[PDB]
Amino acid sequence: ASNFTQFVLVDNGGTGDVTVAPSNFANGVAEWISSNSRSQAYKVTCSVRQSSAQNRKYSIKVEVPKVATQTVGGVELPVAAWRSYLNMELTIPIFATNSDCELIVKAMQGLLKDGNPIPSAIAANSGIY
Amino acid sequence: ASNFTQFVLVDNGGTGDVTVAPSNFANGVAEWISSNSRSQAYKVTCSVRQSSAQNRKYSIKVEVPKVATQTVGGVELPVAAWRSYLNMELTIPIFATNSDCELIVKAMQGLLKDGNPIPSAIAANSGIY
Amino acid sequence: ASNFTQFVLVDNGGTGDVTVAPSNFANGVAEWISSNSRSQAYKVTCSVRQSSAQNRKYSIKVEVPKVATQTVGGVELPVAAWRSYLNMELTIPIFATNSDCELIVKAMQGLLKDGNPIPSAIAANSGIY
Amino acid sequence: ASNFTQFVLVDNGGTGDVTVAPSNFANGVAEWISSNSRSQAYKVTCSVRQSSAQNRKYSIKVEVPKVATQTVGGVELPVAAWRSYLNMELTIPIFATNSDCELIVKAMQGLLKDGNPIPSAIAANSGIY
Amino acid sequence: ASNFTQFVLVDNGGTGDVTVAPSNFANGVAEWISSNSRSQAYKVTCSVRQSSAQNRKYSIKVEVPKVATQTVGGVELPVAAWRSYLNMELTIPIFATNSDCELIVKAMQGLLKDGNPIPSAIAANSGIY
Amino acid sequence: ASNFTQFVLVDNGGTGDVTVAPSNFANGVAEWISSNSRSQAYKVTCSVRQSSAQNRKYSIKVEVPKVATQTVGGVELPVAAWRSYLNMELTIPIFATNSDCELIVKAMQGLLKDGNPIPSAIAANSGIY
RNA sequence: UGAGGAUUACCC
RNA sequence: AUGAGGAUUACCCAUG
RNA sequence: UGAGGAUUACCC
RNA sequence: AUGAGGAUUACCCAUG
Repeated sequence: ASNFTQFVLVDNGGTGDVTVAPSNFANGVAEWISSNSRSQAYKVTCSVRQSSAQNRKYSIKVEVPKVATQTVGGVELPVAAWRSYLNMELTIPIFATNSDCELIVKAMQGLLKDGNPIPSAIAANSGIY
Repeated sequence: ASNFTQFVLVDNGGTGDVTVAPSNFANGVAEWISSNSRSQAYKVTCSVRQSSAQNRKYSIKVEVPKVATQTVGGVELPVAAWRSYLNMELTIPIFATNSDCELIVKAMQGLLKDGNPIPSAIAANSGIY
Repeated sequence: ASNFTQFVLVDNGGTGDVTVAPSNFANGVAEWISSNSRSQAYKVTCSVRQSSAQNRKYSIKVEVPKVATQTVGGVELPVAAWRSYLNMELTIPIFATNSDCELIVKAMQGLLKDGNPIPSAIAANSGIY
Repeated sequence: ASNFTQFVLVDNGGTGDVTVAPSNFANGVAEWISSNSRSQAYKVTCSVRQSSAQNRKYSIKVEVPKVATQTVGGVELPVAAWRSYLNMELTIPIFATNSDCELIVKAMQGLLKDGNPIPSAIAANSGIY
Repeated sequence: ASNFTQFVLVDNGGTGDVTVAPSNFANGVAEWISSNSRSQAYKVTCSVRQSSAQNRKYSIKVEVPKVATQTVGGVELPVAAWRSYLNMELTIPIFATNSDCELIVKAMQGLLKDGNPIPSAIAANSGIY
Repeated sequence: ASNFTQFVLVDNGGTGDVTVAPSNFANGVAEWISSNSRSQAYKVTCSVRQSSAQNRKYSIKVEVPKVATQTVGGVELPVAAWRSYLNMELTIPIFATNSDCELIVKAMQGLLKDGNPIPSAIAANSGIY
């Protein structure tokens, strides 16, 4: 094992899939970046800490760039026009079983599944109504 | 459209699925809960707001019950030993088109996809190694 | 669904029934008013809040007007001679099941049923004795 | 008349009905309790007073036990996890005739009638949406 | 029941119609935004308040963008070249019945009906002459 | 050619229609008043001005009276029991072509079209819910 | 500028 | 939070 | 209140 | 620790 492996972050059906690979584990923050210049790369970071005596907390962050080429000083540089940031924090009691943990993972997958309320609102630039 | 509808939060293949239904809309914050007491319910809330001049931001919260050894309908204390909390914040620059927003949703689904590093660490009560 | 619907507040057997319709949900306070000028309308408001970590509290208010026409400045205005106010607050533990909640609703219905002590005292302008 | 009599608080169709009977009259505050320990009893109290020069006011309180997972006759702590509290205040201007007062009672019954918004939100552990 | 829904702001036959969907109802201010980049979106907000003892006051706001692409340093972004701002306040005494309100609404639709002096001055970059 | 003419403010079929005729165009403020007693008349005013270097700004005002008879000392006079006041400001940058202005006009007519959220809240003495 | 008020081209 | 505290009723009071 | 301004629920 | 607090995103704020 080693769950520190690369995965496809944006599955565009085999063509133009954005895959992210392990790139740093310094300070206990696991990082994954796409194969781009660091200025245009996608980024995922994960870290877990025993926040309380009875909790463990996972901090996950994803950065999705909008790439561009910018003329700075008459010279062109690979750049990100902007970035979208996902910041998630999951707090799990120490009493949670592995099957209890699997229930949390399934709830997060269902939440974001296509056609469900939230992924729909997001993709359409609206709120829930 | 009208996205404020009931959906399957935990998919257990049609039998024993957890469905979550609209339960509150006070202040534009959409809420969905499962058919349980509130101490044992699966809960989801969502809201969008323009956080600043350049960004809009979604606040999505999920509460998941510890199910192993649970007494249905019972009084289970302390509350913290029996619940997991997910808190997601998605910041999106005002320039993101619907297409841009569709890619952000894909990035979120890929991150949580089965077999990928993050949902595997979580499901196995682990960190990255 | 959407439980935010109109209902008959005063059932006068089909003729002169006072029905109340959804009219505002600003600030998370659901409101219903009868089809009258705002000065003569019946009003119902409901709001729920997690008052404690372990309670939820519902605040319900009903205003029953005694309508009149008042000559003010030589001109006649639709007005309410007076108003009767019902203020109710229900505190429910988070541990209460849906069936536990149904028991509370049945107790409130039985309390006010015709012929029972309390609705009798009220309608006769007396106390319990 | 003489309205201080026993009545059915929870109607379960003749079988398993909860009847509440007079239990105290200290200070003109009528009390009715079910046949249980006081920690598990259904309790109702009522009193009228002229709150001010223009109004009379009824204070009606109801305590309902959490029944799911209850141990009959047992010591259940904390007390707050096992009980719901209803507190109603009805303010009525001194000009209200018996007829006016009969309409106020109808407004109260309509509000709590089955299928109407409020008792449906309560029974389903919900707010308005 | 709900009136906080999607609606056609600009009716361009049945194609090129501008639809504005619910986005946020924080602090009694309902907001509606059109789809795609928030930067190029149409925006509508609305709120009511009891301005004084006898008046209720509505505040409606509409923003019509002039869609354009901004190019700076080779990096292009979707922007609104400029925006028009409509601001309206409608004061209504509490004595107005539903019939009075319907008439106020007809007066507003009449003012802006095609061919009438006001909508004709505006559509032509003109004043009254 | 002239747009300072008579027009139907309230279209009530073809009978009971409220027509407002030109009355005064002093100081760049065009005024229109309905017939009969000025005390019970509908009033519409309009003016444009270059609010800033890039903007032109329209100020429109409408008054809908509640017709009534005032009786004081036996002397009765035709009055408006009260009035509703509509006030709108429309800011338009000088870069707007005639086509841009026509779209602004369509957005205004769309907002108030029958059945849409806003004209429906108003005609019903309501807010957004 | 103001989801500031109004006896509504007034006032804060 | 509490009040058989008040109201002109989504406001105010007192106590803690 | 304002035929006060605005980068528009801000400001005067 | 908490925030439908903010960000230029493993940083900052406020409260407790």
